Amino acid sequence: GSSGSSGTGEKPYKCMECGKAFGDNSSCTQHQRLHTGQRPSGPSSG
Ligand SMILES: [Zn+2]
Repeated sequence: GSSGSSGTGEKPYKCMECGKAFGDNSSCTQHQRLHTGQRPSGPSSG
């Protein structure tokens, strides 16, 4: 499963923003941090 991540329900265990499984919450909660930032897709070629 690489593409096509959607459905009906909530997954407070694994991050949905990107989709990455963690081992310990400690690291899980932290991950969100990076997400907090703008996290812009990216500029156009050039
Ligand atoms: Zn994420």
